[PDB]
Parts: sequence; C-alpha cells; structure tokens
Amino acid sequence: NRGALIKLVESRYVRTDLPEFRPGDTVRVSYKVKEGNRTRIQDFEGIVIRIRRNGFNTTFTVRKVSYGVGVERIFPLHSPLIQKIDIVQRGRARRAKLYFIRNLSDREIRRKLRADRKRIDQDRAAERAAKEEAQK
Amino acid sequence: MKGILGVKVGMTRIFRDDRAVPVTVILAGPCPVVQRRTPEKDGYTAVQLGFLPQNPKRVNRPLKGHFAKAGVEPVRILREIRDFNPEGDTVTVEIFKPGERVDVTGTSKGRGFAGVMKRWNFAGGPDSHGAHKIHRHPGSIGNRKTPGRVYKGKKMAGHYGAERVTVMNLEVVDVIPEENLLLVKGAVPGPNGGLVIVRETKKAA
Amino acid sequence: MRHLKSGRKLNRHSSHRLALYRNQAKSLLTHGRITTTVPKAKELRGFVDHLIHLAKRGDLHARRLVLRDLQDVKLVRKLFDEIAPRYRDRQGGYTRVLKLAERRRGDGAPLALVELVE
Amino acid sequence: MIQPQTYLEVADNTGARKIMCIRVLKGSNAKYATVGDVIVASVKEAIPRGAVKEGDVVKAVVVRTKKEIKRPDGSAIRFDDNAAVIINNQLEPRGTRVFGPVARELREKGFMKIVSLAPEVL
Amino acid sequence: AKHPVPKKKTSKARRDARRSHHALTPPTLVPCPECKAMKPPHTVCPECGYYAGRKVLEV
RNA sequence: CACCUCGAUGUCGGCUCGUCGCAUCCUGGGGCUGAAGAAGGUCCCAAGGGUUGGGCUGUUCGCCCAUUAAAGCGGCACGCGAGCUGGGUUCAGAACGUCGUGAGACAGUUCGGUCUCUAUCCGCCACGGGCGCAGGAGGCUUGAGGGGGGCUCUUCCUAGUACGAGAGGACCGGAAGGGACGCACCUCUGGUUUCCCAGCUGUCCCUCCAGGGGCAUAAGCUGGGUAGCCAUGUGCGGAAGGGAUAACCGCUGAAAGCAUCUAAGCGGGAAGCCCGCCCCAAGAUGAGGCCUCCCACGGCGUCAAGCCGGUAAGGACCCGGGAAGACCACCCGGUGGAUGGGCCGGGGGUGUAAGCGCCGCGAGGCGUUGAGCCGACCGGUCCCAAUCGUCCGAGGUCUUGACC
RNA sequence: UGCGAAUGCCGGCAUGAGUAACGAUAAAGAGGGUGAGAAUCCCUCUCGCCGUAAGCCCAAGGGUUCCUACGCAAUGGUCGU
RNA sequence: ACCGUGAGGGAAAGGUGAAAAGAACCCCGGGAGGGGAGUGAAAUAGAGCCUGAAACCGUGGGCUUACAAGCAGUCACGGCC
Ligand SMILES: [Mg+2]
Ligand SMILES: [Mg+2]
Ligand SMILES: [Mg+2]
Ligand SMILES: [Mg+2]
Ligand SMILES: [Mg+2]
Ligand SMILES: [Mg+2]
Ligand SMILES: [Mg+2]
Ligand SMILES: [Mg+2]
Ligand SMILES: [Mg+2]
Ligand SMILES: [Mg+2]
Ligand SMILES: [Mg+2]
Ligand SMILES: [Mg+2]
Ligand SMILES: [Mg+2]
Ligand SMILES: [Mg+2]
Ligand SMILES: [Mg+2]
Ligand SMILES: [Mg+2]
Ligand SMILES: [Mg+2]
Ligand SMILES: [Mg+2]
Ligand SMILES: [Mg+2]
Ligand SMILES: [Mg+2]
Ligand SMILES: [Mg+2]
Ligand SMILES: [Mg+2]
Ligand SMILES: [Mg+2]
Ligand SMILES: [Mg+2]
Ligand SMILES: [Mg+2]
Ligand SMILES: [Mg+2]
Ligand SMILES: [Mg+2]
Ligand SMILES: [Mg+2]
Ligand SMILES: [Mg+2]
Ligand SMILES: [Mg+2]
Ligand SMILES: [Mg+2]
Ligand SMILES: [Mg+2]
Ligand SMILES: [Mg+2]
Ligand SMILES: [Mg+2]
Ligand SMILES: [Mg+2]
Ligand SMILES: [Mg+2]
Ligand SMILES: [Mg+2]
Ligand SMILES: [Mg+2]
Ligand SMILES: [Mg+2]
Ligand SMILES: [Mg+2]
Ligand SMILES: [Mg+2]
Ligand SMILES: [Mg+2]
Ligand SMILES: [Mg+2]
Ligand SMILES: [Mg+2]
Ligand SMILES: [Mg+2]
Ligand SMILES: [Mg+2]
Ligand SMILES: [Mg+2]
Ligand SMILES: [Mg+2]
Ligand SMILES: [Mg+2]
Ligand SMILES: [Mg+2]
Ligand SMILES: [Mg+2]
Ligand SMILES: [Mg+2]
Ligand SMILES: [Mg+2]
Ligand SMILES: [Mg+2]
Ligand SMILES: [Mg+2]
Ligand SMILES: [Mg+2]
Ligand SMILES: [Mg+2]
Ligand SMILES: [Mg+2]
Ligand SMILES: [Mg+2]
Ligand SMILES: [Mg+2]
Ligand SMILES: [Mg+2]
Ligand SMILES: [Mg+2]
Ligand SMILES: [Mg+2]
Ligand SMILES: [Mg+2]
Ligand SMILES: [Mg+2]
Ligand SMILES: [Mg+2]
Ligand SMILES: [Mg+2]
Ligand SMILES: [Mg+2]
Ligand SMILES: [Mg+2]
Ligand SMILES: [Mg+2]
Ligand SMILES: [Mg+2]
Ligand SMILES: [Mg+2]
Ligand SMILES: [Mg+2]
Ligand SMILES: [Mg+2]
Ligand SMILES: [Mg+2]
Ligand SMILES: [Mg+2]
Ligand SMILES: [Mg+2]
Ligand SMILES: [Mg+2]
Ligand SMILES: [Mg+2]
Ligand SMILES: [Mg+2]
Ligand SMILES: [Mg+2]
Ligand SMILES: [Mg+2]
Ligand SMILES: [Mg+2]
Ligand SMILES: [Mg+2]
Ligand SMILES: [Mg+2]
Ligand SMILES: [Mg+2]
Ligand SMILES: [Mg+2]
Ligand SMILES: [Mg+2]
Ligand SMILES: [Mg+2]
Ligand SMILES: [Mg+2]
Ligand SMILES: [Mg+2]
Ligand SMILES: [Mg+2]
Ligand SMILES: [Mg+2]
Ligand SMILES: [Mg+2]
Ligand SMILES: [Mg+2]
Ligand SMILES: [Mg+2]
Repeated sequence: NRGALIKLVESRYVRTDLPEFRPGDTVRVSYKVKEGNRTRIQDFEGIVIRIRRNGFNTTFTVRKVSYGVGVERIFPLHSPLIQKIDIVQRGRARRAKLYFIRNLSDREIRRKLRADRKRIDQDRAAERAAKEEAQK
Repeated sequence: MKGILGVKVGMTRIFRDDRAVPVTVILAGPCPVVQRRTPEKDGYTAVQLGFLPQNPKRVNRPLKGHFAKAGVEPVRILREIRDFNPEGDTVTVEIFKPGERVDVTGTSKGRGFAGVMKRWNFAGGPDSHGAHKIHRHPGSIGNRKTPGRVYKGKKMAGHYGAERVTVMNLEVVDVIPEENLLLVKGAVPGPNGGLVIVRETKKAA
Repeated sequence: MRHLKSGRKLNRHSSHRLALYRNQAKSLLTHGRITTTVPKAKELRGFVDHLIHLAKRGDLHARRLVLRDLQDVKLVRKLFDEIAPRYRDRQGGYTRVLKLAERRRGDGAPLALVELVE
Repeated sequence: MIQPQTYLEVADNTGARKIMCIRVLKGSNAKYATVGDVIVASVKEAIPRGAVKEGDVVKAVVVRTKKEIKRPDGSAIRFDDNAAVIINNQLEPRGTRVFGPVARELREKGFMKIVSLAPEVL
Repeated sequence: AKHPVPKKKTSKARRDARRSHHALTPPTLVPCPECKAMKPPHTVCPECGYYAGRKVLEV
C-alpha cells in the first residue's frame, strides 16, 4: 500500500524556496541556460497564464511579448534550474487559466487584469512586518 | 542472471544533472526464495521467488514449509528468474546498482475487444466522399478464387491488451533500499499496482 | 474501455439520470423504504447518504444545497427536523439495500429494497 | 510543427514576407519540421524589389513555432507564430538582420549567425 | 452488402449440436435461516426475511 | 482459338488490406573495369527489410515540382464492389461536330443520371464449454513446435592522411545525432473529460425578495477541467554474439613430371540461412516435468473397467468487486473481512459560496473568504452491504522387470 | 391406369434461430389500489414532451368505434385485471 | 368470404355413435386442461371426435461416438445387445 505515499516519498526535489503567486499576476523567473558550454542565468518575465497543480511537478506557464512576438515559457515549479522567482506585480485574475489574453494582448488586458490590491497591500505589510521583526 | 519481483507503483520525473528523466518507480520488496531448480531434479536452473507476504492463512494445504522460509507465505510467488542462483535466501533491490540496464516483464492494460485500427493501426475508411459505414473498417481481407481463403495470420479485431509484454534495456535511475523502491525510466507495462518481474538486460549478460 | 470510471449510466441520458436520482430521493425520504431494481438501488445510496449528511449539518447553506435536488420545502423539514437527527451519532451508512428473491415478472428484473437505516 | 502547405512568417529582411513550406528536408520521409530544421519553401508574399521575389523556391530554417518546443531540462517554450529565415545552400542567412526572438535550439543545430543576429534568444 | 443466405438446410444433427449449450441451470437455493422454506441466498425471504434490519413483513 | 460459366463468373480507376515472385530500385557481399582517390560502368550472389510528399488528368501510365538510400518490375479472376467508392465505361434526358431524306447513329465529344440492414458452411480474428491426458488435487514450470521482428541516412574522429599536378578525396576502425516503422507507457507536453466548478441569455416555476430548479441536444450557451482513454507527448526495439553457407577469395593437391581453390580434404566469405531476442505454446492423444497436498473405508459386481452412498485434499455454486471483460473467462475480496458504497483525511478542479456588515441613488463594489462546491485519483474507518448456507469431489486396471 | 424432378400444382411440416426485429432517442420514478396472476389497469405524488399543437371547432370519409355492466380465447408486436 | 375504383376475379371448408347414452359428482386449476367416476361393444370413437399414412417434433430403451477427414454407402473381420 501507500501507493501515492511512496511516489510522494520520491521527492527530495520539492522546494520551499520560491514565492506564492497565482494566474493573472506578473512574475520574473531566473533560469539556468547553457549557451555553448558556458552558463548564464537568463531572466524571463511576463504574466503567469496558468498553473497545473500536481504537487511535485506542478508547472506554470509565463507569457510575454518579445520584440513584437508573444512568447510562452512553461516551467516546472520545482525545477532545480530555477534560481529565484520575483513577483514583479500582483493582478486580479477572476478565473483559473487565462488563455483569453492571447487574442487581446493589448491595452484591453491591463483593463481586464487590474492589479490586486488585497495581495499587494499584504505584501508590503508582510515585508514591513518581517523587516521590523527580524532585527529587534 | 539476476531478477526480482515487484509491483508498478506510479511514475514521476527525477531531475538528474539538469535533465528531466521521467521515471517509473516499481517497488520490489524482499523476495523470499521458496524453491530452487537444478539440472538434477528439474533439468534446468532457476529460483522460485514469492512476493507480497499477505494472507494469514488462505494458503490452505498444499504449501511449502519445505523451504520454510515461506514463513509468512506470499500472495504471488511468480517464480522463474531462469538461470539465477543467488546469494543465500531473500533477494533484495540491493541486486541492482544505478546505471544498470534492465528488461521488465509486466501485463499490458487490457483493451478488450479492439478494432483493427488500434489493434493493428489500420488506416480505416475515409470519413467522407463516398463513405458508407466503413470508416472504422478493415477493407479487403483476401484475393479472389486463389487462394480462395484467408491467410493464417490475418490481422483482425479481437481481444487486445492484458498480455505479457517485456520492454527491454531500461536504465536503473536509482534504487532506494530503505523502502525497497527502484527507479527506471519509462515504458514499463500495465496498471499501477500490477505485478512486474525485473531482470538484468539481454544487451550483454 | 472505460477503466476506473465511477458511476452508472443506466440506459438514460444525463438529465434523465439526474431526475431519476432526485425522484428516487424524494420518494425514499418520504416513505422511508422503497423497492427498485437492484442497480438503481445500489446507485441511490450515495445520492441520499449525501443528501442526509447535509441535513446533519443543519446550516441554511446546507439546506439550500439539499433543496437543489429534493426541491420540496416540506420534505426538507422532514429531512432536517425528523430524519437527520436519528443519524447524528452515525458517521456514514445511513441507508440499507437488501435484495428481494422475487424476479419482476414480465421484464424478469432482479429487485431490491432500499430503506433508511435503523 | 511545420509541414508542406504550412505558411511561415519570414523573420529576416530579405524581402520575403510569407513563405509556404513545400518540403521539409530531414529524411527520406520526415513528417514535420521544427525549430532548427531546414525546409524548402515557395515565396508567397514578398515586398517590392527584395533580394527575393514572389514565387522563388528557396531554403529556410525554422526559428519559431506555434507548437511548443520541449527541452530536456523539463521545460518548454512556444511562440505566437511560425517563422523562418531564408538561407542559401551553404546554409547561412540570405539577409543581414533577423527580427524577433529565436529559439535557442538553433545554436545546438549549428546556426550561429542567426542566433547572433537575433534580438533575443530564449 | 448483398444478402448472405444459408447455403444448405442444416441437419437435425447440426442444430441439435448447436444447442448442446442451451440447457438450464437449476436456481441455487439454500434453506431459510428462520422459516422452513427454501430461498436463493443473499435475499430476504418471501417469508420473514432477516433479523437486525426490518424485513418486508410476512410477519 | 471458342473449352467451363449467358435458369448472371459485376467491367476500368481509386481506396483499404495485403501476400507472393525475382528477371534486384535501395541497403549487404562479391568479380571484371578502358577501377589513381572519390564517383561510375558492367556482370555475379542476395527477396531480410525498405521502397516519400505534391501539380495535371477519371485515368492505369506518363509528364512535372520538391526530396530521397532508393522513388524496383511483376503475380494473386489486369488480387481485393456479400469490403468501400463510383470520377471513367456502360441504359433511359439533353447538346455539339459528323453520318443519314428520315427514324436514328458514332472505342467522337459534353452536362445529368437508384452500388441490396440480418453470414448457413469453409476460411480468418478473438473467447469459452466439454471430454481426454487411467488415483485425485493446489502450485510451478520444460519447450517440440509456431509467430513476431529483421530498414536506413547524416555528421564527426581516424585524416584533409593514403591516392592525386591539382582540384578533390577512401578503405578500415570508432563516436554522436536523425527519418520512418514497432511495442509499451501517461511523469512532462497536448487532447478529451454528458454534469467536476464557474459565468451568461430567454422563459416557466418553488415562495414575494434573496437564493435556486427545469428547458432551450441526445451538455441551452460559454470559460475551464481530475482520473481514465490518448499522440503531437515519453521510454525501449532493429542488435551484439554463435554456427553453417552464397557468389567470391584462398590453402594444400593430384588426375596431367608442369599447372590448377577441387576431383580427396581445409580456411575465409553476405542486411540473407540456423541459433540468439520477444510472444504463444503439453489436444506435443508423442497429452512432458518439479514442489506440495488428500488418502488406499462401508456394501453389493464373489471377476476383465467398475458401482452407490457419504467422504478427504480440494473445488464449485451464491455474493462484494476489478485499469479483467460482449456473455463466458481471468483476477481480488466475502465479517477470523477493508471488496464495493457512505463518512473522514489528502490530491485535484473550479476560483473567494450563502448569510451578514459596510460603500453607492443604482448596476454593482469591498470584507468575511483561497471561500464555498467538489466524479473517478492516494489513503483511513466496519457506519451500509459481502449474513446464514448449499452442492460436487479419490479411495487408485493389468501384464512385466528391478528393491526391505 | 403406375411420378422424383417440370424455378410444376394444392397442402403440410422443416432450415435459417431462440437469430433479426418488437415501428420515431418526448423519459421516466415511487407509493397506494385491484386481482388467481401487475413494469404494462386505477388513484396520488414527482419527472419529461407538445402548445400556429402533439390543444379545440367544422367539412369529407368511416359506420357503433360512443356510454355502461360483465369478460380475456383470440386481436394488441411484450404483459394485461 | 376475400381481392379489385370498376368491369371483374374468386377460395377453402364433408364423416363421434347403432343410440347422445355429448360424460352427474369429486379432485388439481382463475379458466383452459386434465385425473378419477360414469356411458359405451369400443372413449388413442370425447366433440381440435371413422380410418389415421409421411415429412416433422418428442420421451424411453439398445448398440455406438470426443487423434480423425467425409456422395456417407458397400465387402470383411471382430466387439457389445
Ligand atoms: Mg499511501
Ligand atoms: Mg479493459
Ligand atoms: Mg496498436
Ligand atoms: Mg481518418
Ligand atoms: Mg457516415
Ligand atoms: Mg468479391
Ligand atoms: Mg485453394
Ligand atoms: Mg468500469
Ligand atoms: Mg436497452
Ligand atoms: Mg437537457
Ligand atoms: Mg549549420
Ligand atoms: Mg448500404
Ligand atoms: Mg457484415
Ligand atoms: Mg464454348
Ligand atoms: Mg468446334
Ligand atoms: Mg455469361
Ligand atoms: Mg447458378
Ligand atoms: Mg449469383
Ligand atoms: Mg538473382
Ligand atoms: Mg556494393
Ligand atoms: Mg573507387
Ligand atoms: Mg562493382
Ligand atoms: Mg528483399
Ligand atoms: Mg490547387
Ligand atoms: Mg484532379
Ligand atoms: Mg497518358
Ligand atoms: Mg510520386
Ligand atoms: Mg503487389
Ligand atoms: Mg488480362
Ligand atoms: Mg481486377
Ligand atoms: Mg458495390
Ligand atoms: Mg462474392
Ligand atoms: Mg457517372
Ligand atoms: Mg433497359
Ligand atoms: Mg442532313
Ligand atoms: Mg455516343
Ligand atoms: Mg458505343
Ligand atoms: Mg445535378
Ligand atoms: Mg453521382
Ligand atoms: Mg463449405
Ligand atoms: Mg478448452
Ligand atoms: Mg522453439
Ligand atoms: Mg523462428
Ligand atoms: Mg581531415
Ligand atoms: Mg495524470
Ligand atoms: Mg495529461
Ligand atoms: Mg484528464
Ligand atoms: Mg405556488
Ligand atoms: Mg429572483
Ligand atoms: Mg418544464
Ligand atoms: Mg432559469
Ligand atoms: Mg417544453
Ligand atoms: Mg429535450
Ligand atoms: Mg482544455
Ligand atoms: Mg567453403
Ligand atoms: Mg597450389
Ligand atoms: Mg603439382
Ligand atoms: Mg571439395
Ligand atoms: Mg565459416
Ligand atoms: Mg541489420
Ligand atoms: Mg510462456
Ligand atoms: Mg497435460
Ligand atoms: Mg502434466
Ligand atoms: Mg463484472
Ligand atoms: Mg474466492
Ligand atoms: Mg470501503
Ligand atoms: Mg487546489
Ligand atoms: Mg467576495
Ligand atoms: Mg445603502
Ligand atoms: Mg476533498
Ligand atoms: Mg480497522
Ligand atoms: Mg428453427
Ligand atoms: Mg447467426
Ligand atoms: Mg446477434
Ligand atoms: Mg436484437
Ligand atoms: Mg414502440
Ligand atoms: Mg421504440
Ligand atoms: Mg404559444
Ligand atoms: Mg359522415
Ligand atoms: Mg376501415
Ligand atoms: Mg363492434
Ligand atoms: Mg370506449
Ligand atoms: Mg370493466
Ligand atoms: Mg386477451
Ligand atoms: Mg398478447
Ligand atoms: Mg370491395
Ligand atoms: Mg363398461
Ligand atoms: Mg380417458
Ligand atoms: Mg386406435
Ligand atoms: Mg375408433
Ligand atoms: Mg362407422
Ligand atoms: Mg381419430
Ligand atoms: Mg433418444
Ligand atoms: Mg496425431
Ligand atoms: Mg478415440
Ligand atoms: Mg468435420
């Protein structure tokens, strides 16, 4: 027995070091790349378009426009190749997956996605709190 | 030719060396050898194995406390590892080290009565133009007066799946003696929870 | 193949399969014991065990939820005030299903019994 | 995944705008071209006086695909269009200056001029 | 499709051998826990079915 | 030619599905070359596997585009219409050219024009029932014999070496990537997910409001979507190796003092053959073997086999079920029990319920609240149901040879 | 005046076979009643379908099908009270 | 009768017994049917009634058949009844 508990044992690859976010709010993920036997940390930053929750190997995809072409990247949420991920802004999604933005991509999405104050306000307030409460 | 019984647990991915490595973890528990075969009494060479210790006694009367290590007699004994003559009793997953290649026998998910096209990846009929109720159908099966019959291997629809299947040369990614786990990449046959037997490869041996 | 798939279609499309389970619930809760065919029965259990359990919750929300399927206000009172309490210390299994030895004559159907437990 | 009949955006300045795949050059029978694959194309829409004319049969390499590219590191990328760069038979760009992102798979397939000329490589 | 038709009237031998599986099985019955009569198992008896739960009353 | 078929053997082409032949298109092995190398030419061996996608035409064929290792040729009623098509041909309508005074007519053209749910036998794919396998049982397995499979390219190192004035450019040996095909799998990617959540319109309704139900498809529409089934997704396969051979290359060697691979011998030598791999497999009536069980009752048959009744090991039946499945089978349970259902925990999906408070004239907005709802996935728990039972099942044929 | 054949004629009975099918995919569930017997009849409740109709009225045509009592052999594509 | 708008077409279908003596009454059964009883020279003359053939269906018995393959017979030997 413990069919899932065994496969759930299987991960020493879970990682707690990355931030909370949901679809709709924009983030920036730094990712190890090769680029000809050298090594670089490339950043990729756009709206997170969706999140697939499987526990370990959940994955989340990020969309942005780059030099006049939309791009989506799909990252494994536990990937050993993610150095860090910063949330660069929060936004109010209204539904789980937003693919609908692909056929907007214009000003109409900054109207559809207006920033989520509740989670913004609780970020600052969480950052003031942890800042004040570490030192003294 | 080392081998051990197990059950397919489930799949996941492992991130080894900045690569994904999808893996199928099969649990191969301790395996209490209950018989040996000899060119003397038998005419070939193997071990009976035995697995999944359960039943209190459903075992009833024919049994072996003859080798007596059948203490806590196991549900499935599935046996031959063929030419395998191990160290002592009780083969473990210690048997395999990572980077070892292995073949895996198992029982393919049963599809029951399955069309040609999914049995045999036939083409089927067009979905339009003439059409008329042959979209999923096999076509001609033969010629005319000669031979005036149907070849003895002729691919047709019937029960497909739920059969013996051995996918070969799989890489052992990891082995976890602690919980008796083992990690191979990919193809291994059949449902989670089904029995699999796991042998050294035939690429070299 | 339709492997590890839960729940029966019983020779009727979805909306009729709903109406079936609802109309069996209203009837069972009403008479306390009912005779259907064995498979329609085995499949009624879950439908009402949940309907009952939500009455054990008692909250207005939980009522309104039961009111979606059972739809009749008076029955819901009888569910909430009369029936629900009897199970308060019963965790699960608020229904019994017992097979009858008589085959329905003229379609041949196996019959069973469905009653609220006690 | 590109196949014959597929239209492609032209990601360089040669003067082609749209090309349409006519063959994918991989094997005898390869079914689809992807990022880093060379195809043969007919030039469908082209800007006046270009290096390249409408109707020319040419070779292109595929720098972008609407169908996601999967990487070993477990991740994927996908772009908003399918795009190609028109190339000569020695297989280097016919243009100066490519436009928009290119897939990093190109480097690995040996196209170092185009990845270089590319504004962003993802 | 054209009209497949049987080519030969089948022998009495042959239909009767077709039917070699057609024979019935008697219903499987067990003696009633309380009452005298026979009942197919796992079924509430046509007379006084069970104990703990409330049987259909022939009582 | 006119032999079976005119009380009917459906006719081109396509499609589907192939199977065979080899006079071999490619790949493998070879000899000769007017074979420097690379690349060809020609002929020999070889049928294992492979043998592309388009434009045009009803086309076969052919021509052409773009590729390729190659874009083989034949046969199987010009394979295959109780498998499909119906563009062509090949009824009836209509027109053109042409022929005919005409009615009409044309391997001349044009547009149109009914392709028949139900498989008895053989054959083929699957799956069971019976009996047999001379004592009966529960396991486990040998493999006679079958089947599957069998392709190939680029690049790189060797080495810009050998060879060549140069340009070009090997053998052999090694490495890494592909294509297409196969088997499996669902972690990822990507689909479906008929009621898992949400939103929306019209109407009717419960109960006026709030909230909600029906219907708008066999989901009203829309946005998503677990398991499962899936390919676009992933893993793995072709081998290695062993043997015998083909053409061929040789050794030794006469007949024939020489010579000769051959007449006696022997060694090399193919993607082919036999093994090797994978799958089936003792109805292999030639019914195999191993482990373990139960036992050698009672009567009649005083006897060649038996018979009847309980029995024994064991099975069935019935029931709860199952990534097993058309039914049957197979597998797991059956209270000394976690088998299904319910409940609970988790996963997962939807995306912050209802109620209430506050802001706004209002539509609405905020908070409570990642809320509420929540199939299947991983578990837990005897609350509901797998209760109680019933039936069947050996007591072992003889001859013959070796043991206390 | 003699039958084995005439795709003979008339009748009977087989085979195919317990096979196809049981005639619109608007749809059913339960409780009670009746009766020798009930999925199929009666009554309640719930669910679904029609609503420029699948409701109502008239003309053709049909000719007792009308209402009621008693009744189930057959007719009813099953059953039938 | 039926079929055809019509002219018109156009069938099947005989037999208890000498005599109804046409089976009271009891039993099973809702009836149908049957078992007894009774009638009769006779009731497999019982009204679906003289005789009652054959194909066809069935029950019981004997011989036989699950490693044989065929126009089904025939010739021979052997077994069992
Ligand atoms: Mg667990
Ligand atoms: Mg299945
Ligand atoms: Mg297949
Ligand atoms: Mg298709
Ligand atoms: Mg169709
Ligand atoms: Mg034919
Ligand atoms: Mg033949
Ligand atoms: Mg199922
Ligand atoms: Mg049905
Ligand atoms: Mg509906
Ligand atoms: Mg290059
Ligand atoms: Mg048809
Ligand atoms: Mg058919
Ligand atoms: Mg002739
Ligand atoms: Mg003549
Ligand atoms: Mg003819
Ligand atoms: Mg004929
Ligand atoms: Mg004919
Ligand atoms: Mg040849
Ligand atoms: Mg060659
Ligand atoms: Mg050369
Ligand atoms: Mg040559
Ligand atoms: Mg060949
Ligand atoms: Mg065109
Ligand atoms: Mg055409
Ligand atoms: Mg031509
Ligand atoms: Mg071609
Ligand atoms: Mg051919
Ligand atoms: Mg010909
Ligand atoms: Mg032909
Ligand atoms: Mg046809
Ligand atoms: Mg035919
Ligand atoms: Mg035509
Ligand atoms: Mg005619
Ligand atoms: Mg004229
Ligand atoms: Mg003509
Ligand atoms: Mg003509
Ligand atoms: Mg027309
Ligand atoms: Mg037509
Ligand atoms: Mg035949
Ligand atoms: Mg059998
Ligand atoms: Mg063999
Ligand atoms: Mg073989
Ligand atoms: Mg070099
Ligand atoms: Mg999954
Ligand atoms: Mg998926
Ligand atoms: Mg899913
Ligand atoms: Mg009201
Ligand atoms: Mg309202
Ligand atoms: Mg309504
Ligand atoms: Mg509404
Ligand atoms: Mg309506
Ligand atoms: Mg509807
Ligand atoms: Mg989707
Ligand atoms: Mg030789
Ligand atoms: Mg010599
Ligand atoms: Mg000599
Ligand atoms: Mg010789
Ligand atoms: Mg040799
Ligand atoms: Mg090979
Ligand atoms: Mg086997
Ligand atoms: Mg055997
Ligand atoms: Mg045996
Ligand atoms: Mg089942
Ligand atoms: Mg069992
Ligand atoms: Mg349970
Ligand atoms: Mg969640
Ligand atoms: Mg809110
Ligand atoms: Mg106010
Ligand atoms: Mg939950
Ligand atoms: Mg417990
Ligand atoms: Mg019949
Ligand atoms: Mg049939
Ligand atoms: Mg059928
Ligand atoms: Mg049917
Ligand atoms: Mg009907
Ligand atoms: Mg109907
Ligand atoms: Mg209206
Ligand atoms: Mg009138
Ligand atoms: Mg009339
Ligand atoms: Mg009348
Ligand atoms: Mg009336
Ligand atoms: Mg009446
Ligand atoms: Mg009647
Ligand atoms: Mg009737
Ligand atoms: Mg008349
Ligand atoms: Mg008398
Ligand atoms: Mg009598
Ligand atoms: Mg007589
Ligand atoms: Mg008489
Ligand atoms: Mg007389
Ligand atoms: Mg008579
Ligand atoms: Mg008989
Ligand atoms: Mg034999
Ligand atoms: Mg025999
Ligand atoms: Mg035969």
